Amino acid sequence: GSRRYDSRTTIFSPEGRLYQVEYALESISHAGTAIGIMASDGIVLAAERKVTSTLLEQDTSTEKLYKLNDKIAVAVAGLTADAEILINTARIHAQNYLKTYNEDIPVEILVRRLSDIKQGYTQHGGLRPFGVSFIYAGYDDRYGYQLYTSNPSGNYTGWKAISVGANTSAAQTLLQMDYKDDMKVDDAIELALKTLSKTTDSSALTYDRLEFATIRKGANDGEVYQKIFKPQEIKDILVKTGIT
Amino acid sequence: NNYDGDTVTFSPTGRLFQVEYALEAIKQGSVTVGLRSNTHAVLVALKRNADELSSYQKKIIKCDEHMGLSLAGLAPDARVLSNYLRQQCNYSSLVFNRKLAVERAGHLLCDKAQKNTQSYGGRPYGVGLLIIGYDKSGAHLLEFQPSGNVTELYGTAIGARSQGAKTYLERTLDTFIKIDGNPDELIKAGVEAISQSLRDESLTVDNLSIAIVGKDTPFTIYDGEAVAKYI
Amino acid sequence: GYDRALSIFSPDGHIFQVEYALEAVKRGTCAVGVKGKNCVVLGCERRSTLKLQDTRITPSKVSKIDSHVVLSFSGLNADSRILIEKARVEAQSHRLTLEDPVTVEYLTRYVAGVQQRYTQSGGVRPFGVSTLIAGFDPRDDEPKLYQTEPSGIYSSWSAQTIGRNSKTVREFLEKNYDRKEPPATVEECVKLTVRSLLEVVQTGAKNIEITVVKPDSDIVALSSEEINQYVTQIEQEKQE
Amino acid sequence: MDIILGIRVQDSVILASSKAVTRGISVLKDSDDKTRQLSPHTLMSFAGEAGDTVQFAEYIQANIQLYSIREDYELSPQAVSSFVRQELAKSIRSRRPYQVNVLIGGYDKKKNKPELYQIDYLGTKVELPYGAHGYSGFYTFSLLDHHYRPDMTTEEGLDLLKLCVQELEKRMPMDFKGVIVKIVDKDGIRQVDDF
Amino acid sequence: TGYDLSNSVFSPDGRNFQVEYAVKAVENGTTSIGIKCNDGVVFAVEKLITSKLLVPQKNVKIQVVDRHIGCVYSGLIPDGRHLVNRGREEAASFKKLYKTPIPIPAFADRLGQYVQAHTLYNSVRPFGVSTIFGGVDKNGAHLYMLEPSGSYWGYKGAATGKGRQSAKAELEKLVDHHPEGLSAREAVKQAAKIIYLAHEDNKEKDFELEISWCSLSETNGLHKFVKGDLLQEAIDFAQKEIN
Amino acid sequence: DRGVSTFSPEGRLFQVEYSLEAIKLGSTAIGIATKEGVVLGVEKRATSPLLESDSIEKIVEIDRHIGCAMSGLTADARSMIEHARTAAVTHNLYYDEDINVESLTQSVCDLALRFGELMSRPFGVALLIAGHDADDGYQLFHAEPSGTFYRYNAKAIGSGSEGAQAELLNEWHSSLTLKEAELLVLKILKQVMEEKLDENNAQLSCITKQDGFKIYDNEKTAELIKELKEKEAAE
Amino acid sequence: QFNPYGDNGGTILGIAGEDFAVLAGDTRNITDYSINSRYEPKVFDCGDNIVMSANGFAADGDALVKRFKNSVKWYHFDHNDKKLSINSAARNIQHLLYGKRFFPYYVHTII
Amino acid sequence: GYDRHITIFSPEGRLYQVEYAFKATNQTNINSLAVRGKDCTVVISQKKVPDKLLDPTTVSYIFCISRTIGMVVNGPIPDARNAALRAKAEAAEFRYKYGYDMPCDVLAKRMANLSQIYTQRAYMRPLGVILTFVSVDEELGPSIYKTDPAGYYVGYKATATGPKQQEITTNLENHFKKSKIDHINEESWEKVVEFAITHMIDALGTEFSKNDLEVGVATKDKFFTLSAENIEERLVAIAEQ
Amino acid sequence: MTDRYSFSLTTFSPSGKLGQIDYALTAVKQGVTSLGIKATNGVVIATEKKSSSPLAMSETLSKVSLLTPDIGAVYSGMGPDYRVLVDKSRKVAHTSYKRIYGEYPPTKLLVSEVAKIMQEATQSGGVRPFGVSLLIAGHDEFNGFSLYQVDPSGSYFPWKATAIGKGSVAAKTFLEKRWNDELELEDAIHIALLTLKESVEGEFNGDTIELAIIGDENPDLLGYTGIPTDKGPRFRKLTSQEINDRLEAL
Ligand SMILES: [Cl-]
Repeated sequence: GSRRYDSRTTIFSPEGRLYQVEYALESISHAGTAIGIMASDGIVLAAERKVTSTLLEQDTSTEKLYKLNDKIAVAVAGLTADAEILINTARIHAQNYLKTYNEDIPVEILVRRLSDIKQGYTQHGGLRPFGVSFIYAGYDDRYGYQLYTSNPSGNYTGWKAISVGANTSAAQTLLQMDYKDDMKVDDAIELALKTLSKTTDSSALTYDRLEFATIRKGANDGEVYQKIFKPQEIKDILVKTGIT
Repeated sequence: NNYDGDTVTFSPTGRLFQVEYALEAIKQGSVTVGLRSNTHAVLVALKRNADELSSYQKKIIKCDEHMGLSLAGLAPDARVLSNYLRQQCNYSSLVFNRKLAVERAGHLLCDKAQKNTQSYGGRPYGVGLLIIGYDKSGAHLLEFQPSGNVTELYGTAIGARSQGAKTYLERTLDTFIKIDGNPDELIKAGVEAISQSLRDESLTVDNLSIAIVGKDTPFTIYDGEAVAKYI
Repeated sequence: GYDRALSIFSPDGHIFQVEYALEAVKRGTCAVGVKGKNCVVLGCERRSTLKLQDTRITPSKVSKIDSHVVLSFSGLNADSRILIEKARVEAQSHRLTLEDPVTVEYLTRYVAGVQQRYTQSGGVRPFGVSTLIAGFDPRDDEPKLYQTEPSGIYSSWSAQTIGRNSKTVREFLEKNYDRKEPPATVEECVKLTVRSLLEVVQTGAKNIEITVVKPDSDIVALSSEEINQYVTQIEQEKQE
Repeated sequence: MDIILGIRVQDSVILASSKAVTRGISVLKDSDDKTRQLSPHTLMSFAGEAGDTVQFAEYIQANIQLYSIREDYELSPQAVSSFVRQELAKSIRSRRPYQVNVLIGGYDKKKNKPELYQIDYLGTKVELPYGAHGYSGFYTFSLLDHHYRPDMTTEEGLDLLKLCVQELEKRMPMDFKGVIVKIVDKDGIRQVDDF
Repeated sequence: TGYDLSNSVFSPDGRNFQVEYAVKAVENGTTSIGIKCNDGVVFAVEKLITSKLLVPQKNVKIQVVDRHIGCVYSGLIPDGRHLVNRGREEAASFKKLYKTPIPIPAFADRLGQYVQAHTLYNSVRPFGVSTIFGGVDKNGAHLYMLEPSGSYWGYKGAATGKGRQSAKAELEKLVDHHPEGLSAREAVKQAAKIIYLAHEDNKEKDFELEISWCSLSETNGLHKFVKGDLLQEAIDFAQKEIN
Repeated sequence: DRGVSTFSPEGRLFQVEYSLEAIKLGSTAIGIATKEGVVLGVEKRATSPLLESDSIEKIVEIDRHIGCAMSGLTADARSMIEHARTAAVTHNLYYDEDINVESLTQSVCDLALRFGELMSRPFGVALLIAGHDADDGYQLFHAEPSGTFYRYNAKAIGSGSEGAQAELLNEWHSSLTLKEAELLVLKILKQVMEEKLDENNAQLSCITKQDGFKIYDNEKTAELIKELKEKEAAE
Repeated sequence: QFNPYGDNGGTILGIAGEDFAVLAGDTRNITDYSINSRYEPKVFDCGDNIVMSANGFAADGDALVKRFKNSVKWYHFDHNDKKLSINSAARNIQHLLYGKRFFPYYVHTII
Repeated sequence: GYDRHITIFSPEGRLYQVEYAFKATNQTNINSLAVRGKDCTVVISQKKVPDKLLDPTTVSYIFCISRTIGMVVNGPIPDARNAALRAKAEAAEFRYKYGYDMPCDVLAKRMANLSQIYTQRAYMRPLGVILTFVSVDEELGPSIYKTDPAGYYVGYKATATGPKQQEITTNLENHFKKSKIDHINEESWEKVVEFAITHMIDALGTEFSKNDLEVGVATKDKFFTLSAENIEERLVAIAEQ
Repeated sequence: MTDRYSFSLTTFSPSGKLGQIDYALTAVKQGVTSLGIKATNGVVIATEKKSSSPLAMSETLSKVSLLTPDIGAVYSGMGPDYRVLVDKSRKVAHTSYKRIYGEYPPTKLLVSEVAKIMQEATQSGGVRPFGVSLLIAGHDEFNGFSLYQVDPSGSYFPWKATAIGKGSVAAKTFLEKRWNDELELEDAIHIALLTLKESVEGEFNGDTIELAIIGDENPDLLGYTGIPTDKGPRFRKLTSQEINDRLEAL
């Protein structure tokens, strides 16, 4: 029968590792780097677009940074198509919670459920896992500003600063060096851009190969604002820190 | 070789190896004999134990008042198939007030076994059956093979060393077919038949199993001290 | 539906997928359970290749199943969430129908049954998780500590450890734990637990978690400084 | 079932619920507690169809307790009330709807404010300073419209509640065998034993 | 390679080797034939007498579908019974909806599509039988032969099994010597002769002859077995020709 | 790979044969049937001294008149016991009587071959089912993952089975008392066990018509162990 | 509207002695004011020394007897030809009847 | 190399099972041809009956799908009949659902879509057949549309299929280069059939008796096949010129 | 029987590649060249009509397809796969948008739905990925004109101009030299014809080239009058004659 052609995507190696999860992580390590940095007064999300062409429409484009609700965003590393499947599920899940309890969903609860979906694809169903790692940036009134990451295994962890995708080893060492707890958003913006600039596989970091976003309480009084940066705004912030 | 992974695969010479391997399980089973006259049909079965502390595996099963079988091979598979026969005999009685013809019983077993030889995931049944019965056309004896092949016979035997009894019955054909209106003599002929398949062991009181059905006799099984008469 | 029998017997009579799930447990961070005269203590290793962690929000290693029972584990973290969720749901379901919280034995028996089911169901792999389940039965002061594993077998332990280098810490506990006289107090029990982890861990800084469960739903997690005092005290007695 | 009342004052929510369980021409019990604690600072009283009431109450209780254990956190009274409303709003278009009316009294620890929600079996939710289900409201609402002030103490609320029970004991046709009174505030839930 | 390990897989030739392997199982089976005649069809088959213990006349191999169609087959006997069971279901549903008994060409395609369906997936095995069948309908007599692939055609005469080539040669002589047509009673006699002649390819065990027929005049358009005097007469005709 | 329900060329089911190897790795369980009762005994075999041995549960009640001992992958036995208990209680509900021991065993054995591509694999545990009914008296059955069950006068299963069975062949007779059977299980368990037999690493049980199925205390077994050692020294 | 029930009349009677028991019933079968049969037996030997009658709506009565007779047959098949005691028969018949609690057999039953 | 057993991509982006299904197309060793007139569409195919025991009237690869649509198949008969039954059912359902007769090109697209599914879904093999659909469509006029195991389909001025298809194709190309038009400029279908047989004779280089050919003709409101004597009448007309 | 293939046929290899997706992209590389260029007041999509036989009528085979009145699509790779995707794409524009909001979806969202369908063929049981890359051009009120590429993986990217298939590498370089942000629609059509001539070998005329635009509303192509707000489709397929007119002033 069809047994002959079954890859057995949800089995253990003799060493107790999940083949497909390991190979999905190997895939993600070639995707453009994405960095998240959590400050005391906000969060920065920075991501490098995968080798751009000059005829790509840059302003009407979205590849790395997606909005889940008004208080939560994600940076993506891996297959974009796989990520959008999961993003739409996450968007719906947030609305289900809001409909049920009349309160915006706590960040961890959303992260756990999305991570639980990934876990399922590694234990049952015989399907390939999602080749995606997320950086979650969000705010709620319990824990305030929060950064999380999840990967194809469905395992998630919380961070002060973290990178996913390419050159995470080098990126993490640089973040570990210059990060401190009393840091402000504008300092974190600078650290994020400086780290990408040193870890990039490109010749020089320019506005057209970046996506940028902040989550501040820099609205007017006790409320949170999501700012997905426009091309010209990335061009300005790159000049303001003296990278170009 | 490369064509015995499942029942759904033919070999290059047109063989079904899984069905043949199922047939092999019958050959390892303990010998059982079947024979009939015009008035009665008799099953004789050699029972097998695990050791001297164990019981002797029962070989004969009743299906209705007028029908029953003996088994050789995987016993759980015989339980599944006998249960199916019990239901089919029963359906015929409840719906049509009709005793199931021994021939139809054979056709039904054939078709049930066949379906397990043409689909992925399943396996063939690993047991052979000898069905005896008395219906509106007199006494009958059938031989079931898990390939699906069912055959009506005057007498036969299946299991290990069944060839000895099968040869004997082939010689005795003209004698035992005319043992009409005499149960004890038809059994004696069956007990002598199964004796041609014995090696180093002889028929004892908790070793021998005999069943009979006929004109004025419901399907009944004899074990223990009730078979001492025939040793 | 995906049907494949993934857990099957091999010629020598082993189920390799279950045995490989045990290897995932062996890779996981060390977890230890020690029960005293009036308490149970659950200790857990946390690897230190991860700096820049946020410990406020990162999932804790010991989870409350109900107000009176806790569950720690070794192995795949994602797998453990599924077992914890099911256990928490069964806890509330038991309270609803029996009008009494679960016993620790019952909660363990349920979790072990779930694990076993995933070893002979089509289309699923076994859980890469072994658990330590500790607590006190309703209106009872006798300490309870149970262990489960991927195969589905479970049993009660005076003290037990699971995870990487668990054979080293089990060795320690086997000569340092007296059945005739279990740690008489909370302090004694926490110390023996911290000592056993220090055989394997590295630094007694933000690498060790300790959770103490006492009778009648009395569960509290120790902070860094509180644990660090045990680490400091043990090292000074060692230099002798 | 029958009489359930609620009053929200300055610092607490007070729920009063009748003690009688009547079937046919017999009062089977006179000490029935028509309430369930959903969380440490949230209490729900209920009235309606026999069987349905307790079954629904305990089902909600199980779900909120499950949430508490999962998140190691207590849901706000507003959040709990919305969850309960949705369950009843689902129920009303089921094959057999829950015929249960509830009041939810809670103290929001994040806001430091008492909150009282009235929800009927259709899933009709309103936040109120005072509430009642069934025929009780036909006497108590007008009474409370007159005597209630928003800045009252817990003691003033209990006296205001005594005035309601007295009116019901005078003008209601059925003997409801008094009420069990419970207070919800910053320190949780407690029962008044002498009412 | 490995193209022959799974059903429904095309080889680089464009062949389904599993079906060709099922054909080998058919070639291993006993001989069965079909002769089309003036106003009907005749079917005959070789029954190998394995032992003295086989009850004569009591292991019937030819099968009736509805009341007007006969079916015989060579190869795996259980597979043939499965095909006839389906045929009976198909014929019953046709008569249910359309009232009239199923026409032979209509019935032929029902079996054809069903056998063809067992070459479409790797989760089923092809049929290990070639089936000769036919009968009488409103448009007269029809004879068909269906193979494991699902392929079928109409036939003047048909043969399959271990002695198919011997039987085919003998069938071709009848077609050449009788251009106007063969009578039903003659075709019964000829069927006996051809089975006896085809038995030379299976001559270790001696055999038992079984014949059936449908004829507009002789059997009133219904399927009947040939028994007693008409059978013995046909056996004697065959015995005289081999000597 | 290959189908789960595949036959070998010798006419045996691969998975069933492989599960029989798993049972050989299991701890020893012995049963002896007398006219005064049936005795069931097992080796506990704790993997570590810190493990509390009384939590090891390898002898189990099915009903008041039926008990059960296990050997092999013991986690697999839970659903078998659950089924057995439900079958026993259900029969009492439907027929207001005790269910025959043989009928119980047949019901458990019906689960066995319900695997394939139903559960994904056969059970990796063998069961000794002991009980009493009015028709056939005291009975002992050996239930395998093949779906087959034999009645036994005495039977051993597990790692020390073939050596223990040969010993049971010599010792068993049709006039054994219950006390004689108890000692005989202890004697044969002590022979095949790795560690030295005591009340903490071995467990006894019996089923009698009068008192039903009982698991013995560690105190009661300890005295039978002492009575056994004294009798072997006495000649 | 179609009414699935009817009334076939008749009456039955059971008495028990020290070492015997009788089950009697008239042989008349009716609908409305007409006689269907003067001799239609409704007391049956079900095997194992159990006699049974299900009186009321004859279609339901026959169906029940038919199902119980069949229950006796399968009791033998499943429990080594063991005799079905009268108390066990009674309990079995309860489950036959209650199984159709929401579409009842319209009969009084005596064994 | 299990990528050659089921319909998944090979490293070079190919589907071998689809390619091998194309080779099954020529297993019958029969050539077919289709042309268009002013008022009609003619399709012809070789008829080879090797066995003397066969009933020649039952040997056919041309099918009447509906009253207006005809279909000739190149490939084994089991798959051919499978395709024919489905096409008949599809055409019947279309008429019931949408109130008008299914056009030839729409049926072609539908059957091509079904074929495409077998190239993408693993459990279903492709049918080893090429289907040529013919009609006189009420909107588009004379129509020839052809389907293959890849799920490809297109309309044709004329077409040919089989082992010696290329010879017939170029023969037709060279005629339409000469005539400068999209069809056979002829009034009657009889002479369009004669054209079809004539150009098949020239391309294949063989002579045909009445039993070596099979002819289907589509006119307004009906498609029909010709008898042996209808073809014989047509063969005589060619010979006498 | 029944689909026993409930498992993924596309899986990760040790190196992290998804084999079947890579191999699908290889099939797209073999496919005939197609391109798209975005102007200030419109979008053009073009491709070569590779005829299988000169007896075949290449008008009956449409490579450029209308999806909505304001959205069109062209492809490179496997034709049959494209055909069924167009069927599914047309339907999903109705079921998941028009039947809900009473208007046609914006380009980016229809593209998003097609991408989803292609992603699922990469993960679901018993299927291979689609062997095509799509170029989708369209207009909507709030986003204006846009051009998208969709790959076998399900990924999509917005483009000012691009090419896919056989000679895409050279064609992209050609478009980089010629494209500016002030191009008028007629200038973009001119550049599209120039770029395509490089990759086409045989005949280069209106019968071998297929070309459509997304531009001004066409009231004459609406089929009815009387509703002021309905002004006609922005999608228009250029005729064989209209192409030849522009090939003289080339
Ligand atoms: Cl379609």
